[PDB]
Amino acid sequence: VHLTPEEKSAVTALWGKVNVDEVGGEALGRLLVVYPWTQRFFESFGDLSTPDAVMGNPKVKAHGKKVLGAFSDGLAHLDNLKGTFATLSELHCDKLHVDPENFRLLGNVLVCVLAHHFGKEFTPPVQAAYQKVVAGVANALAHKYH
Amino acid sequence: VHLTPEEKSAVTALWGKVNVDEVGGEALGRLLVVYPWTQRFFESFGDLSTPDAVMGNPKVKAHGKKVLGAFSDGLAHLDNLKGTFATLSELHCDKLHVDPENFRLLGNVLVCVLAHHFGKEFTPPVQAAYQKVVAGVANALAHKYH
Amino acid sequence: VLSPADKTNVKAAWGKVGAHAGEYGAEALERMFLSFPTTKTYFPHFDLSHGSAQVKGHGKKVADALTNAVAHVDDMPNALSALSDLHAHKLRVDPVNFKLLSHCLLVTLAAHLPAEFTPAVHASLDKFLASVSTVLTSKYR
Amino acid sequence: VLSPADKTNVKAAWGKVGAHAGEYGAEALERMFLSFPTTKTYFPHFDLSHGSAQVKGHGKKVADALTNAVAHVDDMPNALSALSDLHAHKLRVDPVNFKLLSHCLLVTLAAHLPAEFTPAVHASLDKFLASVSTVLTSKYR
Ligand code: HEM
Ligand code: HEM
Ligand code: HEM
Ligand code: HEM
Ligand SMILES: *Cc1ccc(OC)c(OCc2ccccn2)c1
Ligand SMILES: *Cc1ccc(OC)c(OCc2ccccn2)c1
Ligand SMILES: COc1ccc(C)cc1OCc1ccccn1
Ligand SMILES: COc1ccc(C)cc1OCc1ccccn1
Repeated sequence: VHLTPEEKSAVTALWGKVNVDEVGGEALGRLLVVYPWTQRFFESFGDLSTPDAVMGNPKVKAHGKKVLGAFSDGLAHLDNLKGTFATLSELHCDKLHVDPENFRLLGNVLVCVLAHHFGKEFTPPVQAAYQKVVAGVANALAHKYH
Repeated sequence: VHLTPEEKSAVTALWGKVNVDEVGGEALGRLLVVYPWTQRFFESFGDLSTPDAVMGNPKVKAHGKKVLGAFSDGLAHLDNLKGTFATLSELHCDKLHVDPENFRLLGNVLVCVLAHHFGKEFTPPVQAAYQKVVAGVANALAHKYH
Repeated sequence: VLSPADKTNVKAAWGKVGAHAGEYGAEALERMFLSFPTTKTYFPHFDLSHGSAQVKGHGKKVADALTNAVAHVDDMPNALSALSDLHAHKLRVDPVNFKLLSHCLLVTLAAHLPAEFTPAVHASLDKFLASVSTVLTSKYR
Repeated sequence: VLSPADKTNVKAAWGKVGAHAGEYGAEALERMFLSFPTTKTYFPHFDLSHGSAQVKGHGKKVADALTNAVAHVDDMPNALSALSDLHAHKLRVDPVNFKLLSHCLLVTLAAHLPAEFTPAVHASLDKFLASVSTVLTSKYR
């Protein structure tokens, strides 16, 4: 994605403050609660019967760290998302068969989590930068069709 | 862009029977009637106030012939839809900013129109083959968005 | 949201479909399974071969649920609560699949109604199916 | 379709906005304009600079419409008919733009109401904005 030098700096600055052990699980848990049909993909994670069970589910939190990890990787290779997410793209498109519209949903839930955690610090321009970032990641994961 | 040798044949055989002067205008007209917001991009076309106005609009009909021509183009270069639609992708994405979900709508509306013209001859396998073509064209047009 | 005219169009068109509704629901399912094979993952226990009696039988159920929706077009959430429970709370069908089935049903009507599948009817039916899809993908208990 | 709990959730969270209506509405629009520039084409004549008084004025109209929709959560088509006339009949706004503004509204609520913006409430608000968007993009008059 084409981030502005200013944007790139603001994005990296905020990300450095993200709790890598919790943010991904919070975003994934919210995806499952806000867009409930997504729970179908994670039925092997156990109890996802209510919002509290989803948010408190150990496997959701553990898996969320891996998802946050992939987002960090994307942040480090904004220049070539397509190639960075090639393996994940094949997984989600061929193995998982997740409709691409869902990738955009997780990216936007992640943005809501950043806003929730950083409050006023997640300014409109900072959000605009992150929106390019997550659209890039979503676009990179949907390339197996694209 | 799959298209088993047999699907490619099926698609080719059906297209040869497609009325070049009208099918494109029926597809665009039905898009304008079924998904009314699409009318926003065609204000210079004239009266689109009622389904009869829309379906009989001479500009819609004239313009649809070009739309159908582009689909013909894709069918004639099924293995390189991205190149075939590059110019149009830039026109629709960067200049008109048409949201890409609408390319999918038009493609499916075109399928409805083919089914409407061919009846029983538009069999589920013939349709499966055309769904690949229209998904391919829409993806090709949304490419600038990649 | 359907207008008063959409409602008249839906009742009139479904009326024209008449006794063929079951057949059309079965063909819409067949078309969907062939065109978008990932939808088949929702029916692992079904015989899904062309002409399968199980698909013909399930198409009649889908058609009867739609006939019911047409008859309660003013309050579909109430009328389809059991089906919403099934698709949204139990099966968790991704809404994209409802778009696929709605499209296959419109393709089926188009192939069968060359004299009655007018642009206005097509428009009203498309919204009606978007309306049913919203109810079946929402948890509102 | 909203569950009883969704309505409860929505009225409780939005009731917290109160006199912040204008400010939050403006912030949501600014976030949208900046994050998804294609949406500015619907306001070609507006002064959209940061802090614009035009956007601040428009943002209060939008939030108060949401306030009115929350009050009439069980009867939205009737309550928002004038807004539907505007967005679906006159402006012809593409439904995708409603998802963008809805997302910017949720981002704005999350940045300001951390305690209130729980997963459950976030879910109810998202569905509510989707309900609102369906009414404003439908022609039912
Ligand atoms: C757009 C951002 C996304 C990113 C960055 C992401 C990242 C990942 C990663 C890192 C893995 C682990 C890969 C591995 O272990 O080899 C994974 C697995 C998985 N993802 Fe995603 N994902 C995305 C979106 C989604 C969405 C939207 C869905 C479903 C609605 C989904 C469903 C899955 C499933 C079910 C697995 C396998 C989990 C398991 O059972 O182990 N992902 N994803
Ligand atoms: C997926 C199928 C689509 C194809 C193949 C297609 C094809 C075309 C073609 C060939 C042109 C003529 C270009 C020229 O003469 O320079 C064009 C123009 C245009 N298309 Fe499309 N188009 C598609 C979808 C859409 C959709 C979904 C919309 C908007 C809802 C749209 C809106 C327009 C507009 C506004 C123009 C310019 C019209 C004018 O001259 O005023 N197109 N399209
Ligand atoms: C207009 C949309 C739809 C309508 C009206 C509808 C209607 C029905 C009805 C009447 C049933 C049977 C309930 C019973 O047994 O009494 C059913 C079951 C079911 N539907 Fe749907 N459905 C719709 C869309 C879909 C979609 C798009 C999917 C997924 C691709 C789906 C998956 C299922 C499954 C998996 C069952 C249970 C089948 C079984 O194992 O017996 N449905 N549906
Ligand atoms: C939750 C969804 C929305 C709400 C509740 C909402 C509500 C409103 C209201 C109350 C008006 C003000 C009319 C007045 O001055 O009295 C308005 C006008 C307008 N809205 Fe929306 N709106 C929504 C979404 C959108 C979206 C997504 C767009 C476009 C991206 C849009 C474009 C417009 C424009 C163009 C006007 C007219 C502005 C002008 O020329 O003065 N609206 N909206
Ligand atoms: C009445 C109605 C119900 C559900 C919709 O979307 C889920 C809806 O959107 C507007 C629309 C849908 C399909 C065709 C044309 N408009 C309307
Ligand atoms: C109640 C309701 C109204 C409108 C919808 O879509 C236009 C709708 O879809 C289901 C949903 C939307 C958003 C989040 C979770 N579910 C439901
Ligand atoms: C699950 O969602 C849907 C299912 C069937 C239909 C016909 C529309 C749906 O959503 C409305 C829609 C989808 C695409 C474009 C315009 N409107
Ligand atoms: C105009 O449509 C919408 C407007 C606002 C919102 C919050 C959702 C909408 O659509 C529902 C939706 C969109 C994407 C994925 C799941 N559900």
